Amino acid sequence: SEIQLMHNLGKHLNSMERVEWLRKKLQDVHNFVAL
Repeated sequence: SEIQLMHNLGKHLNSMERVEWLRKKLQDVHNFVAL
C-alpha cells in the first residue's frame, strides 16, 4: 500500500493531478496577474 497510496508531491503531477489540481490551486492564487 504505497506509491499510489498518498502521491501528492510532484512526480504524480503531470496530467490527472493538473486539471483538478490547478482547479483548487486557482483559489490559492485567485487574481494572479502574471504567468
